[PDB]
Amino acid sequence: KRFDSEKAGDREVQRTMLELLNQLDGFQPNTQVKVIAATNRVDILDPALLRSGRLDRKIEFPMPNEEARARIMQIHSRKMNVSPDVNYEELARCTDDFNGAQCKAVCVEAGMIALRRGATELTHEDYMEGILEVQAKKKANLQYYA
Amino acid sequence: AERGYSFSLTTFSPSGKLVQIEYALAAVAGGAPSVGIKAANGVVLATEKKQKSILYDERSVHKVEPITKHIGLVYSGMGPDYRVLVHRARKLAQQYYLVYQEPIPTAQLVQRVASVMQEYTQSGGVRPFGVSLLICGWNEGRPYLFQSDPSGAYFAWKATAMGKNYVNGKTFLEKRYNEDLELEDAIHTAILTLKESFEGQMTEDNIEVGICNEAGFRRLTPTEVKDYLAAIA
Amino acid sequence: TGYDLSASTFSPDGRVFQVEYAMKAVENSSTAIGIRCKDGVVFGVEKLVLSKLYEEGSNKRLFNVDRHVGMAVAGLLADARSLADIAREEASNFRSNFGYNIPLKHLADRVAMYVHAYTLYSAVRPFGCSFMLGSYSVNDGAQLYMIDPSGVSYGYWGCAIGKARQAAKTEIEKLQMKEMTCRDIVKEVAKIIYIVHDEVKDKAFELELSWVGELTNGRHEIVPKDIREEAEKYAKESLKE
Amino acid sequence: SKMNLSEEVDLEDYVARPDKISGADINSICQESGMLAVRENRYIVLAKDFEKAYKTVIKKDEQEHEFYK
Amino acid sequence: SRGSSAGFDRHITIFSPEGRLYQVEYAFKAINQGGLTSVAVRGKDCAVIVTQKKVPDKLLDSSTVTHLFKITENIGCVMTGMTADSRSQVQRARYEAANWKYKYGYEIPVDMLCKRIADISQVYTQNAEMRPLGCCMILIGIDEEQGPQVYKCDPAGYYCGFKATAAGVKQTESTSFLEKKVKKKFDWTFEQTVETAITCLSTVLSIDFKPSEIEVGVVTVENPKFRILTEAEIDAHLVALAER
Amino acid sequence: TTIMAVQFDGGVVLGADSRTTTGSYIANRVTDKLTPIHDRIFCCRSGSAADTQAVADAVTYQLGFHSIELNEPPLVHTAASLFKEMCYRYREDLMAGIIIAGWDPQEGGQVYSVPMGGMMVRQSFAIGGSGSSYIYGYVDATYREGMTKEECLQFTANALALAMERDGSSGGVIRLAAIAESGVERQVLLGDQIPKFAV
Amino acid sequence: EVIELPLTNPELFQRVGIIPPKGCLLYGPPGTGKTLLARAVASQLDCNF
Amino acid sequence: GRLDRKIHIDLPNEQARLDILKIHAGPITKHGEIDYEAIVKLSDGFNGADLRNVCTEAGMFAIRADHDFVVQEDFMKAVRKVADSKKLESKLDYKPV
Amino acid sequence: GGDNEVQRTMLELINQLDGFDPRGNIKVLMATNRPDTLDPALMRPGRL
Ligand SMILES: Nc1ncnc2c1ncn2[C@@H]1O[C@H](COP(=O)(O)OP(=O)(O)OP(=O)(O)O)[C@@H](O)[C@H]1O
Ligand SMILES: [Mg+2]
Repeated sequence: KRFDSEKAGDREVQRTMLELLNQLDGFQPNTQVKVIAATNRVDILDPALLRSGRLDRKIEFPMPNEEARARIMQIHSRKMNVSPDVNYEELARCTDDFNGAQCKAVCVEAGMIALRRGATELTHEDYMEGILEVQAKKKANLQYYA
Repeated sequence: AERGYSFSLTTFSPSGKLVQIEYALAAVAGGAPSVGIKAANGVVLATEKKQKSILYDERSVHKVEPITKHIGLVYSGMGPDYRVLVHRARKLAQQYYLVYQEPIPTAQLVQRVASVMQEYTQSGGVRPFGVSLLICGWNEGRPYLFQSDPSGAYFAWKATAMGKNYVNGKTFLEKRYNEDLELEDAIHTAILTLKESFEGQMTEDNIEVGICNEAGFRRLTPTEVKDYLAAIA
Repeated sequence: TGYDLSASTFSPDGRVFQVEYAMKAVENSSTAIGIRCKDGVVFGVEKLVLSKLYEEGSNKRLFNVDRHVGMAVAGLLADARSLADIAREEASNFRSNFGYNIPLKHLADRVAMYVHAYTLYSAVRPFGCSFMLGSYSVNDGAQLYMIDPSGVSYGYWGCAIGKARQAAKTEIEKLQMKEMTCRDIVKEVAKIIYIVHDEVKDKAFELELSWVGELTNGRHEIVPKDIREEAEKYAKESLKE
Repeated sequence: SKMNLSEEVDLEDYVARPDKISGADINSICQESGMLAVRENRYIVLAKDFEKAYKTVIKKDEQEHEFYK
Repeated sequence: SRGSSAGFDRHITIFSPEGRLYQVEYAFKAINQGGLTSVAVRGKDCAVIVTQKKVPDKLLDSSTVTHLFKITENIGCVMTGMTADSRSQVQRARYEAANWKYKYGYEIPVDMLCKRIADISQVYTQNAEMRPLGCCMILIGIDEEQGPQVYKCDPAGYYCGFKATAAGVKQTESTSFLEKKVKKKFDWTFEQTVETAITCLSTVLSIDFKPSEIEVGVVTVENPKFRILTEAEIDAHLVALAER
Repeated sequence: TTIMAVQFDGGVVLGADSRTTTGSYIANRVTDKLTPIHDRIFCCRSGSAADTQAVADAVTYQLGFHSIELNEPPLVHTAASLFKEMCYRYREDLMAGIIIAGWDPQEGGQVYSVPMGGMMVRQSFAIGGSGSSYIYGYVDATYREGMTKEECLQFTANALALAMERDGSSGGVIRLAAIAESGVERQVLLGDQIPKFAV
Repeated sequence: EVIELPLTNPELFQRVGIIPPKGCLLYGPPGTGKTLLARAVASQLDCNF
Repeated sequence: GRLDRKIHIDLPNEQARLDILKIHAGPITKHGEIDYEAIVKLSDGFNGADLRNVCTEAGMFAIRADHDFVVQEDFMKAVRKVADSKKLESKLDYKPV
Repeated sequence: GGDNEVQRTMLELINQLDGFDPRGNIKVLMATNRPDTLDPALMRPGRL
């Protein structure tokens, strides 16, 4: 609600925001209805919508490390047939900066490479080409300067 | 550490203007009013001193500096940029005095101080200076009053104002200035034309006056100004 | 917007953002604790092993900046080794011109003042590296300073740096330390490390320790192997119990 | 004049000091100063009450201006 | 006009269309970022500095958190702002002071050692290459022919001579408390001054100190060395101000 | 010129004489060759009069800057090392016999000799100048380990008194200075106070 | 002093010769008790609210 | 004239923080919350409500460990936790009238 | 409030391809030419 310049402003979302701020405090405080709020850019929020009385305990989600990725890929594989070849320890270390959403996408892509090749099992080689696929990477066909 | 930028920040616009100098002239017009009045045997440089409590010590700084035995400055605008130009002027005067063994003429000093201010509209990684100097001096039998602008230009005047309300003061002076004044009004008439832009009560420690006759430039002691402030002298 | 692209830009708030970010690169490193007692200083680094392929006890985060001045770092390690050479170079020009081991009060103010010169210009990038200088002399006692990216130095009785900066400062506040011989502190350090480390966020760790105090005669070493083991046995026991 | 005065108000002090206030601000000063007398259980106002009343509502509105121009 | 942007003008130090330098109006907001306040009061025999000292932890040593610095033997000063910039400018003061003595042979006046701290700051204003330092020095010291003196120099350059000043978070609030005790006027003895300084800081923050919550720097004409008063001496004045 | 520094337990005792020759004409007959480098560290300048003055000033400049950055009373060994660095770099231009001696808060009184070359060495008593030659015996027989401040102020007087009878570049008054934890007690011997050995 | 006092005893202000103030503004950083303060006033003052 | 008073309610002070904590901490069963002075010393920037959080958090560690009471560490940890997120979670600016 | 209007529409598009909403079985093409501009939460797998 920091806008205030005298010509523009919006001043519409803001009001229906101040309605939310008087359902979490003022009058009788609501004690029979808990509130879970999710955002992915906590920095653009109004200080009056944080502090205590509103969002009290603030859970940060840290982007999975290596061990978590191994459990995240292994969680979306179970739905399908994978060889015992696969080595989740290695794949996890292979990816980096990946989210739960990207690890999820890997398995999706491996299965998609096993569908094209014409098999019914995921080998360790399919996951390797899925990682190359779901990982953002432009078509750099000059990568021959090693 | 660093190297420094190399590319000028004052640039031409599609108009044909140097926007940076145009703005630095608007800083000048925020500054404290200053008037200048060439007499016929002296020059008077008076200025509205700055203060905003009773805690300031109104004798620890001076808006009327001496550059040489025969030169003076006041300014209108940013106070830090004024201590830089007062200090490059005092050195210019000393190189001139070291080569010719002769006090630097006042036409000369303004023409050099101006070329320092011109260097900061065409040098790398600087902004122009934020002041207008009003340079008085009395050499070769005459008095002189000049004024250099952050542009670098300079104009000889017979009397002028700068700073805040310098359009009201140039009009007020246009009428009240009839040549052949004595040195003592230019003071009187000067102080009057500060008052046409000053709100409050003037006192001996609230304005600063400097004269500049054949005997040499000198700042007026607080006592001295209190007397001209009989508003009758 | 455009208040973070330069160290030379205050923001409207009132604070240089490029220095803020640097300090957050420290917070994403492993933890190092210092704790000064009455006759020495002991250092403790929580060095993670990220593979079994790195050689053991190698690529340390415990420098010798001078023959009586430890330096334990946290944060981006490349810039750390850079400071550790600027400091060695200062503590040599000081022995050259003044002829005696440089006093740690001064070596700190000089290494902070060098970090600070890097938050002023746009032509350089502020260091991503907080670090502690320990030292012992018989004319000044133990002293422990801590520098950070800002370019701030502060005397300390203990401190910590890195990703468990909060949890470790507790353990030292709940510890008497103006009364313990050097020998007793090392046990505490090991125990504190083990507590503040998460093996559910990291794999395993190697525990690095450094004397510098009355034991060694004003030199700075790494703790001998035998005393290091004793401090790891007494630390597994306080996690059992 | 419609309220009780001091022996010495020196309203001339409070006319010089500031340099921008409204006909409402003024009327608010006097309301405040008087209201300080009601706290102090004094019949009339005093020369101190009218000085804190002026700093309460006027000097509050007077902020920082940069002192290097 | 009215605050418009010239494109670049809030990222370097060049004039706005208004006639101001947004980059320096920001560097003042750094001084208040510190969170400390310092008062300085001039007497007729002595000048006093009193600073709030805030030790956040039990870990920090308390004797190496100070804000009072010895520049000469006859010049102390108090630093408010970003602690890094501060120490960087104190180092630079000491250098000038001792460079002065080396070139002219009579140790430096308090007047000029500010004028030079002021002019170094001014360069950082005029170039685009760097920001200005985010701190604010207040020097005090006895002059050999004008009594004691107090000077304060800002991030922009502008520096002035005072009878009582403050700087930091409660910089407005203090100067309203002080100017009342200046238009009344006293004898201003040594015990008068220290009294006016501590009671100003103590009321504008509402603390009512312990000897360990302020550090008091003082310089008398009888003894022109710059002392920092220990906790023993500070407490003598605090329980004397609790009586009166 | 002759300069002399002796070490006793509380502190040190410097002693010089006043006479700047310029060939065989005497230029200044009451010269002060006991220069304060700090508050309790003195140097005795001998050799080229203009070279020493420059060096002394230059060390004061660094040493005083150096003590305010540590907030500690500098050591004598420090103000020695700074003359050492100075006289060795410019050992072509200069020609400066120095004798730094002062009282330290953590090593006692000390005396350091820094002769023409830029060597540096600590000594119980040192002795330098052009007239020093003539008193190496007297000063080697008469000195005995352990003295009081009253046995030293009379010792150097006798030494510098012999060195003035024989040298031509020494004369005038004797300046002594006792430096102790207390302070500095400067005195001048002139006329009859100057011991006599005529025979 | 602006809600109760001159709602009970308006005469104290006529003796001074003024008129009680009409209206308060509570303002300040969030969470500091601005609503709790009015909650306390409403519990007590005893009149329409 | 339209609004006659500008009441500025400020962040709590040293005494204040203490009174608020004591108001909130009272109802908590305990064995002697004796270290209020470190709590007040750490809880800078805490507004009335953020001290209300601290007293709850101290409660939660107890419910987690399964005690029927809090201790002096529970309030020591809670101040460190709340104080981290309070600083993280966006900068609060003073808005003068 | 720069683009605060348009921005909020996007959050609705984002929100309906990833919220709770299982959603039927509808594929989605997006042809930009300036992918550098798309919001990261619009771009990551599981929505594109
Ligand atoms: N000064 C205080 N003293 C005691 N408790 C307080 C204080 N301030 C806040 N609290 C506690 O915090 C809770 C919420 O605070 P409150 O709603 O009063 O803040 P607010 O100023 O109304 O916030 P906002 O500015 O967002 O409206 C209250 O229920 C109360 O228990
Ligand atoms: Mg509310």
